[PDB]
Amino acid sequence: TYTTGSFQLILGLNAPQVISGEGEPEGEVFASLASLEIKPEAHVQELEIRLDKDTRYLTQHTRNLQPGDTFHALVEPIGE
Amino acid sequence: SVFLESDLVTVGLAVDQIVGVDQRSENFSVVGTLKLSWHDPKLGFSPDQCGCTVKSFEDASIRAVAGEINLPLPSFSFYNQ
Amino acid sequence: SVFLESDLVTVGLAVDQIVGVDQRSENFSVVGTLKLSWHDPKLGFSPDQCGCTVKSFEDASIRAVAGEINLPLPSFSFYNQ
Repeated sequence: TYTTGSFQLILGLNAPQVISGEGEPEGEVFASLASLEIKPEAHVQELEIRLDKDTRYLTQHTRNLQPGDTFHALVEPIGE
Repeated sequence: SVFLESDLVTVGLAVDQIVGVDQRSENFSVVGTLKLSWHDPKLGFSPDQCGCTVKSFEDASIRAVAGEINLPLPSFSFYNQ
Repeated sequence: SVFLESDLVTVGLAVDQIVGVDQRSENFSVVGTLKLSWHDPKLGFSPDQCGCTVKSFEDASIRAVAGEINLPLPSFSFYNQ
C-alpha cells in the first residue's frame, strides 16, 4: 500500500553536510515550489445553522490547505 | 450596586422510580435526575485561546472542580443520605 | 469534502448468560461481550520508532487512554447501569 503523513525536506547545493540530515539554512535560495505556477479544481459545501439563545457562538474546523490555495465564505439569513 | 450580591441558582429534580422501602430501618431508595444552573462571569473565557465554544468537566463532583480551578462553586449534598 | 466530518464506528454485542432477575426492584443481570472498531489517522505511527506492528493498552477504560494520549476517543456507558 501507499503511506500518508507529514514530512520535512532539506535540499542542498554543493553542501556535503546535507546528507547528515542536520544542514542549517544558509546562502541564497535556489529552488521553489512548482505548484505555484498552476491551479486545481473546486470544492463547495452548503450548511444550515441556527443560533439558539444559549448557543449564540459556533465554530467549525476546515481541512488542511495546500500552499497557494484560496478560501471563500458567505452567510445569508433565512428570513428577518 | 454598591453592595455585593448573591449568585442566583436554578434547580430541578425528577423522580424516575421508587426502588425500595425498608419499614423496620425506616428508609427508602429512589432513582432520579438532578440539574443545576447559574451564571458567573469569573468562569468566562475567550474562544480564540482554545477554538471551542463549550468547556466541559466529566466524572467529577462540584467540590473537586472548585478545588481544581480555585474558584467558589455551589456544592450541594443530600441531607438524609 | 470541505468541512470536518464524523468518524464511523462499528459495534457488536453478544449475550452469554442471564444470571438473575429481580422482580421487586425491577432489575436484571447479564454476562456478555462488547466490541468496537473505528479508523483514525491521528492514531497512526511509524514502525521504525518502535519496531512493532501493534501498539496496545491494557486494563484501562477508553476515557483513561484518551486522557493519557490527549486525543478524542469514543467513550461509552451503559444507560441503566
